Amino acid sequence: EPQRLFFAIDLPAEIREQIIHWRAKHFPPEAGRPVAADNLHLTLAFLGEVSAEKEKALSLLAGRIRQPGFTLTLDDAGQWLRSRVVWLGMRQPPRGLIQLANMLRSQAARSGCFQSNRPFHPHITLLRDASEAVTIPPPGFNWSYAVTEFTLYASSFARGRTRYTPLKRWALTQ
Ligand SMILES: Nc1ncnc2c1ncn2[C@@H]1O[C@H](CO)[C@@H](OP(=O)(O)O)[C@H]1O
Repeated sequence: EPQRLFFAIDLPAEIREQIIHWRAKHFPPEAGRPVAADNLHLTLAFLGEVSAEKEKALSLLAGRIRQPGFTLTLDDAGQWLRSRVVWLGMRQPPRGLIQLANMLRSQAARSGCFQSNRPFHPHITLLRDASEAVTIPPPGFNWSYAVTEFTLYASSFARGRTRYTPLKRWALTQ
């Protein structure tokens, strides 16, 4: 059956907990719709609706990826008014993050995946449906962790929440 899929990098439990606390402190409920703590992630490549045959092809392509791990330090926060999101990010993302995304984006495009032809802006979405031009505080201190793997996720909606289901993970070769 066709599953809406995407590749993502996840955050350690402690940092996610620090983020939702920082968010609740600086952003009122009317600033946007809050992303659940377990849904905090950094999307590497969106694939759109993809079937089992093509999912299997894309997984194989992901398995041939050979790339060392890298460190993410979240020193940047902002707001995209047109896309209507409040985001967390990195001013100077490591080349590894850029390399990994580009490797995965070019693999989906050569498999026949829906294309946006938009630049890759590594970010972690905190608020959705943000309309008003609120004010963005700097992120918390020392939101920095080592990236050890990336995951292929399935997107679904179950009883009033958005749910991401992990399917497969690939480690980065250190
Ligand atoms: N049709 C589409 N085209 C481009 N990007 C899309 C999309 N549908 C969803 N997205 C985006 O891919 C991520 C899915 O976890 C989300 O990004 P973020 O979670 O905000 O980083 C969607 O906004």
